[PDB]
Amino acid sequence: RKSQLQRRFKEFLRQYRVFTFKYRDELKRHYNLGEYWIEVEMEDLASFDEDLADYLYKQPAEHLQLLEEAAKEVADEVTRPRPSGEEVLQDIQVMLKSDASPSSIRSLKSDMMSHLVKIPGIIIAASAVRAKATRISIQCRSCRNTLTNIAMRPGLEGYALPRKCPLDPYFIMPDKCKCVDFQTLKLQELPDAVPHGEMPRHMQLYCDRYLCDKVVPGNRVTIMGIYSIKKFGLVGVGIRSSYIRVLGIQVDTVSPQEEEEFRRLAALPNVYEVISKSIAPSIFGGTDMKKAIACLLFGGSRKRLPDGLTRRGDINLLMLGDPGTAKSQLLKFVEKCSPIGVYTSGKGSSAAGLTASVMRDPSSRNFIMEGGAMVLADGGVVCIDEFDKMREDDRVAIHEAMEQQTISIAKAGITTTLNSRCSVLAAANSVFGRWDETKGEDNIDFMPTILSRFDMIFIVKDEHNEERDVMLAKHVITLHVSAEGEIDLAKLKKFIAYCRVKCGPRLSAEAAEKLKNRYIIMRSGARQHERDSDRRSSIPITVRQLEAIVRIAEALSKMKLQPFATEADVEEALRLFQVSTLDAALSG
Amino acid sequence: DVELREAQRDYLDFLDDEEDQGIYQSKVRELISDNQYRLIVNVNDLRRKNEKRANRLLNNAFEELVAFQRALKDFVASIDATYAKQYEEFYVGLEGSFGSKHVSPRTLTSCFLSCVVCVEGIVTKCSLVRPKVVRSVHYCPATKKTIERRYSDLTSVYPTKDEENNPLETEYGLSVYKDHQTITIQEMPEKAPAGQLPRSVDVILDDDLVDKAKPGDRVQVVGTYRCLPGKKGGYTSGTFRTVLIACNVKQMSKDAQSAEDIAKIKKFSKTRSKDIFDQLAKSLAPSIHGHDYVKKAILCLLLGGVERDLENGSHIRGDINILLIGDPSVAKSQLLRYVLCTAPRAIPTTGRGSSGVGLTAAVTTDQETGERRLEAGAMVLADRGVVCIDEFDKMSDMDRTAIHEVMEQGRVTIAKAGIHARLNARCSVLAAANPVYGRYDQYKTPMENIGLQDSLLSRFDLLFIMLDQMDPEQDREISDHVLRMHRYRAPGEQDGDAMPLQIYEKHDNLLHGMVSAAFMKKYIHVAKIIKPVLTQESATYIAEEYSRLRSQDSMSSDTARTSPVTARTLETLIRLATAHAKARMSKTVDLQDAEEAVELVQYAYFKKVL
DNA sequence: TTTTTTTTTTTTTTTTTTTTTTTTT
DNA sequence: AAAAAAAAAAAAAAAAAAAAAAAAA
Ligand SMILES: Nc1ncnc2c1ncn2[C@@H]1O[C@H](COP(=O)(O)OP(=O)(O)O)[C@@H](O)[C@H]1O
Ligand SMILES: Nc1ncnc2c1ncn2[C@@H]1O[C@H](COP(=O)(O)OP(=O)(O)O)[C@@H](O)[C@H]1O
Ligand SMILES: [Mg+2]
Ligand SMILES: [Mg+2]
Ligand SMILES: [Zn+2]
Repeated sequence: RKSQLQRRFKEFLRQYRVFTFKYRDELKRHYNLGEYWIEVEMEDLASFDEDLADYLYKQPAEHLQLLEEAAKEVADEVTRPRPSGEEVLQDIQVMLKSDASPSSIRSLKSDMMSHLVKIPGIIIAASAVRAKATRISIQCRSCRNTLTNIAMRPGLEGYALPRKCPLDPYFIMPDKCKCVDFQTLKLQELPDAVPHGEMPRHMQLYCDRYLCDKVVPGNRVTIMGIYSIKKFGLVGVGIRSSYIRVLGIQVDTVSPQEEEEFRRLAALPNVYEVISKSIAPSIFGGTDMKKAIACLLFGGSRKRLPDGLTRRGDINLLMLGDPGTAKSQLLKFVEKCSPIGVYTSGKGSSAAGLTASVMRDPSSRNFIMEGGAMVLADGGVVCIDEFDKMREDDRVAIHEAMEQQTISIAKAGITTTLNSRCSVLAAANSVFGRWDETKGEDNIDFMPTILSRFDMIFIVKDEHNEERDVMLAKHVITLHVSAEGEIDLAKLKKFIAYCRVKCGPRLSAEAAEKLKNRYIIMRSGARQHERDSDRRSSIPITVRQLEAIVRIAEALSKMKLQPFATEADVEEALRLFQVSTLDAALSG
Repeated sequence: DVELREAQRDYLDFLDDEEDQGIYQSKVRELISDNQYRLIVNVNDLRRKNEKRANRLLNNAFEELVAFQRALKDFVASIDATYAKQYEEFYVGLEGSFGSKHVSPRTLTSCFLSCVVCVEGIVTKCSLVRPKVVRSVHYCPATKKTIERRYSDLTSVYPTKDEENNPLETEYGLSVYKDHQTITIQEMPEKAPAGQLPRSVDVILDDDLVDKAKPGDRVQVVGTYRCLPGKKGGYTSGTFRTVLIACNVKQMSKDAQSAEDIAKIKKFSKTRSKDIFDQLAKSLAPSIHGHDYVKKAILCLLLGGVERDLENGSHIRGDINILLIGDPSVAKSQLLRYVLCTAPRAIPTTGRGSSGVGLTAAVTTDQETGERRLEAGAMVLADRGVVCIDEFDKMSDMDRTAIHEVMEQGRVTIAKAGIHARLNARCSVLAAANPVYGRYDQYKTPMENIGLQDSLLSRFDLLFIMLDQMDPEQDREISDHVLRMHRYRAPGEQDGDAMPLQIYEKHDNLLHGMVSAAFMKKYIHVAKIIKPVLTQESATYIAEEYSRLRSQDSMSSDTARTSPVTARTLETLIRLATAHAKARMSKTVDLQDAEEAVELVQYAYFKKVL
């Protein structure tokens, strides 16, 4: 009898071991945390009692109800003692997952209706969380009696009110009916699985209490659900639109041990060196550029003064060079390694603008914010290749954003200031294509204002060398043949995230003094050089460059988790800024 | 009902605030004295006095609010039955710290139904205000009988025939209606995840709240979240439509608006009646160094002059428009950011981020009624406020010429064939600019260093050139200020961690080597109300100064005008003088204000050409 | 009284025109 | 500075999916 099946589910939940009882303790912790849901591994259920799993696969509709009831009873048995005001037991949604490979959407024929089905896809739209009634109460209009606790079926299955206590005298009381979360999603077939000449198929997913908003459109998802049709008061004849009842969702693509690992990694005397050589090992040369990119990755510290003004702590880097150097490769690595990162071109990307835009839906009249690379990359890195080929609107937008960290947009509907706290890493080629010294300082068309934004500007050249060419060709061939001190991508990314979230340093008095004196000397030298050349170098030095040097020192000290930036790191930051002053001054 | 009686008794005991600090007794005296019938109660007080009552109110909003309102009506009757008899019901609004209920439209899940929620969001829809009847009165000419029928809040039959089929003529005047509106609120785009579409929620506003919030404003709505029913029908889908029955709507612009503070302001004004303006201006933007004249001028923008409305309805603007042309990295954008952070109703914008109909207001079709509707643009929203336009130069010239009227007469005239209007835009424009060629060529006249035509430069009353002179002493000072700022850490709250994604302030050595921002805000707000009157000697002084300013002799050799001197300049003087008077609570523009504004204008309107 | 066909309404999308904007001589 | 081509706005038309009410027997 169904009671026997529920009893067996209770035994499986209470006594499945692995020693430790996984599901009993999971119920304890979730109910104590208030989650009131669990994730049941299908294979464990099958192993403990294979008949239960087979029943689930053949008749999910009521067997999952039995499992949920059993889980509710077990949770009561494990967490019954509660303080007054919450002792009432809470139903438990039971999500189920399995390692079984998903079945292509094309195999969802009629026969699989009402069976548990696992399919892959890409969610292209998700509806807002809403209210569906699990328990409703109906009151007669004439006799004003009540029929409380009318069980409501899950899924897209409405309900018909009773006709006889007049006739059809009942109305629903909103204030007495219990409802839960609710959401509808559109799942498209993964483009890889779509046959060559063929449209992509679709399906409609229906979420539930805790499955709502577990995914957002664009996620690559694996869905385990109940293939079901709508049940709404009953040339195509007898066709009922079909949908999936979502039960398990898996979205495809820090432990204390790792925290201590990061702590010891930072404590290394040469942590800077190992990080420097651990970003683009495949790319040969450019040690200074790699050090600068590490500094950019770690970033400085954002400061908000008591007056409320904000000093950005994110470094902005620019790289002008011949089209031969591996700089787009460098940007690709940076976007692949930064915790939050996005690669894009000067003119945005493919159907993904650079800066955010705001438009009002003429029908729904909402304020839709189409996010560009900048807003999407908030708190991370935006790698802009071909940074010299922006569009005027985008040029102004980035002009504002790189300094203030905010994009201010005011449309016919509203004014607003989206927060884009992104570190910009820009790549570019000379105006002519190849850097020619004869027209030095004329190889850059950037207006002086923009060049002020970038903390550092690197200049790359390939004008002449034979030994370097031989070494480069042999190194590339060696890399293609093969295909220690290197922090792997995942470990490095997690270390970067931990350092950024945890440690924010500040300068020390002596460091500030040294940087002050050095900056004064740099300003004097730049002014004298500009006077001697009788022209303004299109690569100025401003107090913004002082902020850049301070930020680089802060990043160097943040690598080590040291709260204060010492004199040595300020000297190293000064050297890094000197490797760009080599373009500020030696260029002319 | 024992439970309801207990709830009402507890609420009435709370409202009976005489043994305690007498806060809510004073609030009831306030609501009765000023003739309003809705009370605002801080939930923190309920938590502090009775946690059980607060939890019950938050978790079961409807009946608890009914009991609270009935207790409120009883208490107001006790304090005064005459007023209490005037209003059928006394309503209640909530505010304070809502522990887990404080959410956004995105986070608003069905778990909060029948609870109290304090949501924050951007208003998207404000429907027309409709009178919803609550009590109808119908008069029968044949039977001379007047019949009253109540309409309970069931959020239906309207009688028309008497018992024996005598027509009933409704008595509109004697009928009782409550004004009612529905708005749609949305999660702030700032806090919404960058990827997915905005999530919104409905709100239903009864009387006292129908128009408390206007479209396109950031608001906080405290209310009850419940489910709406469908219409009568044999079949129903488990779906339910949920709304937020508001009990209070507040503008998040708390900056928009005690005896101790007023006394502080009075004493500060009277102490040194000579240099308060300079002391304030020096304290305007502490993080920034230098630019004393620019800070002074901005301090005049915050105060603003005085508007003149003649007998002929003529309008003379009393707001001050300022332009800051600067070489890169001279803190002009930082000053704009500070003005945004401090000045009330400070609308930001950028060169090409607000094109045409967005910067100014617009006109569209409702698309539902087929009726034309106005659209509050970026600047009409900034009425009686500041508009901070960064990257001013890069604007398309069409947008620039679309600002002259609002800049000068402060009203935007928009009319399409169906509709026409002259929206009020009394805003002061603070524009930032990068001079043509990026950097400022001192060996060129300021006229040709500015690509703007003569007329627009005339529009701006003050035009400040902020050069990036590198004088090694000045560079040393600026670096000292900046590095001291970058070293500053919050007092105690921070110890080496990172930022997550009184008349005089305490004198730190790392920020000083000034007046409080809050105190400055309060003093500026109170001073802004003052309306000084020009004095005869001041008028003569300003007239002579303007006469010389127009005269060629006022400019020596190799010094060029940063902007043409015309009639507007004269008004600027007055306005600036007026502003300087407001800083001292003068009530009379004496000679000191006039001469300070005069030197400010002289500094602004002439630049030495090398 | 009980069904049924219509009525609406409420969203959403689509197409034409006009207007506004951008690029070139 | 002015004209030519492109892009976007905006308004009107169509699909349509679903809930409610009036007329019919
Ligand atoms: N120093 C280097 N080390 C390794 N590979 C390099 C190096 N320089 C260039 N390459 C190779 O040359 C190719 C060109 O690099 P790329 O970044 O595409 O240039 P650009 O950024 O100008 O487009 C890349 O595929 C890269 O693998
Ligand atoms: N006189 C100054 N006093 C203090 N800080 C300054 C000064 N000049 C420049 N800065 C710093 O330089 C940065 C440049 O600010 P910003 O106004 O955004 O650039 P721009 O002036 O080119 O618009 C600011 O962060 C500011 O802290
Ligand atoms: Mg490239
Ligand atoms: Mg700026
Ligand atoms: Zn009945």
